[PDB]
Amino acid sequence: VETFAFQAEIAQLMSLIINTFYSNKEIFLRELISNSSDALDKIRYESLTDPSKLDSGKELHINLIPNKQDRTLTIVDTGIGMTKADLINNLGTIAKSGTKAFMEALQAGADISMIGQFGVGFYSAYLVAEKVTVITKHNDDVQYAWESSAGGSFTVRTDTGEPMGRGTKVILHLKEDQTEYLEERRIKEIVKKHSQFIGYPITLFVE
Ligand SMILES: CC1(C)CNc2cc(O)c(C(=O)N3Cc4ccccc4C3)cc21
Repeated sequence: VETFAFQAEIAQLMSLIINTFYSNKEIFLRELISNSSDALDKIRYESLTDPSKLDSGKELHINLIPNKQDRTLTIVDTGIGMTKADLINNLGTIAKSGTKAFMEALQAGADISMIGQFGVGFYSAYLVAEKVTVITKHNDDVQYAWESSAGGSFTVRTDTGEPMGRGTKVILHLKEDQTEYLEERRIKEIVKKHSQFIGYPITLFVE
């Protein structure tokens, strides 16, 4: 288990997201789906000239899995996935150019929905989740598990769970008062409202 500190302003942004009430929390789902769509675009374009890229699975899709028993909302895609370096670099350690400006915008009264435009939309997951687990599988690399309950740090380890083929799975352990995101019609309506033009199938697993 390797522990990493978040870059100074990303940690500050996570603290702001967790400790300030924002009304429009539902946008976390749009942000997560948009990352899945970009990872799906990446593998799709690479596969055009190299069919071996899809040896790990040909279907390009997004699955949404609410689980009321464990209080988790899981977002699974079959995108390009992340290597160990992609995970540590892109999920917290390296500075994002828009972090400082986004924190100043929020302080000046900007809506939380603006997050994606500043390139830090992943962190909107902390609007609804007390803990976030990201399992990822990239071609020619092993399966990794990234995890953080915020507080300034995250962990990376080799994943020993169920193999995923290729892609990324985001497991959101929802805050006690954020259980509306486990309801089938509430998930369906946030998808129609914010992610209707995403070019990939988005399937909801009704429990
Ligand atoms: C964790 C989070 C940022 C939120 N949710 C996801 C979902 C993901 O599939 C991925 C992912 O695997 N990648 C790799 C890649 C390559 C090019 C462009 C974008 C991305 C994001 C990442 C994320």
